[PDB]
Amino acid sequence: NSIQIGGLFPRGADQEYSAFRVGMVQFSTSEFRLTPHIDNLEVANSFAVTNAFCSQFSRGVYAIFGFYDKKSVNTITSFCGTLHVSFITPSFPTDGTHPFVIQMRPDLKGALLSLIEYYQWDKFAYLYDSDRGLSTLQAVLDSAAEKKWQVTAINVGNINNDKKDETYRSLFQDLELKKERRVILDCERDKVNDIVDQVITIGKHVKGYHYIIANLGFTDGDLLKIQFGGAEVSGFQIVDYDDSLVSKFIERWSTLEEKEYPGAHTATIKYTSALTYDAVQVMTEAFRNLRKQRIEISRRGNAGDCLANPAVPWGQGVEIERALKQVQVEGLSGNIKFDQNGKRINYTINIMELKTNGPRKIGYWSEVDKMVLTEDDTSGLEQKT
Amino acid sequence: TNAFCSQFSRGVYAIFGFYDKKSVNTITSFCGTLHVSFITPSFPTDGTHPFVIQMRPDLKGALLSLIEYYQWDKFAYLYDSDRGLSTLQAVLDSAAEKKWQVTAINVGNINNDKKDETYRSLFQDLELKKERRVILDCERDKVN
Amino acid sequence: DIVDQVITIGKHVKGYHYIIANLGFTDGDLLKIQFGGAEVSGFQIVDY
Amino acid sequence: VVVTTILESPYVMMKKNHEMLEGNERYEGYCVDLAAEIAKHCGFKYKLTIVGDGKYGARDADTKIWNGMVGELVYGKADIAIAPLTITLVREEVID
Repeated sequence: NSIQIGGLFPRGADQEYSAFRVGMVQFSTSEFRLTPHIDNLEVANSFAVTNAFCSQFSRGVYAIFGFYDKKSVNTITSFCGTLHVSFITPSFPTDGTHPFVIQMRPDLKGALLSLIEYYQWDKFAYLYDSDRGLSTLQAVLDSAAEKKWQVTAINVGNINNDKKDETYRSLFQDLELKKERRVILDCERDKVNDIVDQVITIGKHVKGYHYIIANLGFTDGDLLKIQFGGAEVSGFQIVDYDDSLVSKFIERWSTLEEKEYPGAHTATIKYTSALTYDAVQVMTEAFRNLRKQRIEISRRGNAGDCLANPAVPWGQGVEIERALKQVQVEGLSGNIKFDQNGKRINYTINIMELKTNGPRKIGYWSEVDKMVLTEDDTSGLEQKT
Repeated sequence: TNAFCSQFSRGVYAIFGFYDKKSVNTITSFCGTLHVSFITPSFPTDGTHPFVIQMRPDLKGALLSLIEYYQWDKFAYLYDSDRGLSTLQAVLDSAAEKKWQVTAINVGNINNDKKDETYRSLFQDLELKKERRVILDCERDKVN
Repeated sequence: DIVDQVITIGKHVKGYHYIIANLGFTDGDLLKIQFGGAEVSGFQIVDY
Repeated sequence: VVVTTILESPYVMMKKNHEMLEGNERYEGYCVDLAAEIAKHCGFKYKLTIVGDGKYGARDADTKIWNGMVGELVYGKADIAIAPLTITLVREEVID
């Protein structure tokens, strides 16, 4: 069956799009076929994000898959809320509840507020990134009032690519004079490797300093350089390599060609590609459940305009989202089930701590049970009293 | 989007309009590529954006100059989200190098129904901490 | 190879002192050890 | 300018008919006539208020709050305290 979908992949993103093909290959069905129409356009310019939304809506697609940014979060969720076309994304979750936009990426606010209380902090910097958003910054500032945390929040994503050395060095000398040992750096994989390399050169990574890479990809960053120094670098990892559904995928990931799927000949996977591969499973399972409980899936694909005065819904699109919310599968990230809003629920984030073996697991955060510290080997084995 | 593309069809020369934190990312992108000038008295853009002209002066410099006059180091900061958060980034970066203990509390997400009970729970949280001096940073309807 | 393993272990904070006892002091990599706070003395035979 | 103080003999005491009077004349004592001799030198009006909890006040260990009369000078419920306030170190760093 000819079912078409839409793509909004950014410029320079390749491992996310290579892991979109692999999910298209494995999760295909002879009963119903997904037809991707992919646009490699800039995700920052909301004019180009608007145009790609209309050209795919002129095709008559039933559900659009793509990424978005702070400069376009309020564009896509406004078009999808009005034109009633569902939207699947691994990008950052919106703060306000938005209908017709499903989010594959788990929210990490309650995990980050659980990890700080686990180490029992009271005074720590927080380097945030504006392009990531200020959503988590609102969480650890509103909860700072209730539990008395002397948070020194410093913007760091405004630092330009030309002059990054003198600004980062003038940054950490400020945290030294306030005696800020504990740092929660929180930014994408671009700005984690540039902060960590300036931590290495300044040498803020001896014993005594503590870090929390507050990304969902903890092994995704460079980790060997920060490892042996003696700085306890905690973090969060959404996909666990010993789940035996994941390690079957890693074998099939590494044994692909580099020239056919760029960025696929790797040992690890980015956390965006893990949710990109999971999202094809959810689009397949919901379209499969759209086929079992059969309805008129076929639509007269002659919308075209996207400037309709007034623009009207189409009521079968609500039936699509009601199937997209009604999904409980297993993937790389874990149990994938949604609420009536669109954020994920009954998911599980692994708290990873960095030891000299490499990444080491100490617990898992969850929604129904806050922070289950796992079975402990009494990590540094104590001398007898 | 439609009203901007509507006036692009009438062939206007300059466009005067307001925006919010939802559509600040829309108009500055549309006016950038379509090369049409835009005039606004709303909150100014954060980074430099082309073709968008602001009639409203920036106050993030004057807020820092007012605080350094009164010699404050321990003040709460009730801010509204819907206006934008560009003032919050200024009084958190300047909270670093001048030894300020800012208690920045968002207030914009409060509903129409239970607004009186949460504000009572809000100012009581500034009585356990005893923050006397409070910067209100919000629109005229959220001031009163 | 020693300096890169000093950088990774982080033996180059303030308190550690080094003397590169070669005649070429600028000849080695020097930007990586510079900002850490380790006083790296040395010897240079040719003066620019 | 509100002169706060605490009710300790002979620094601040009640007079004979304090219901019959109002304001400053409800109180007498050492600091009260000292408060006037500040006012005749510096030139400012004053109104004597008594701190409510009846403590000179020290910093709480956990909440780091000040109670008592130093709790009125730091937190700004009064402008000056002419009273038996013992010069210490923990009170020097918050009020002068």
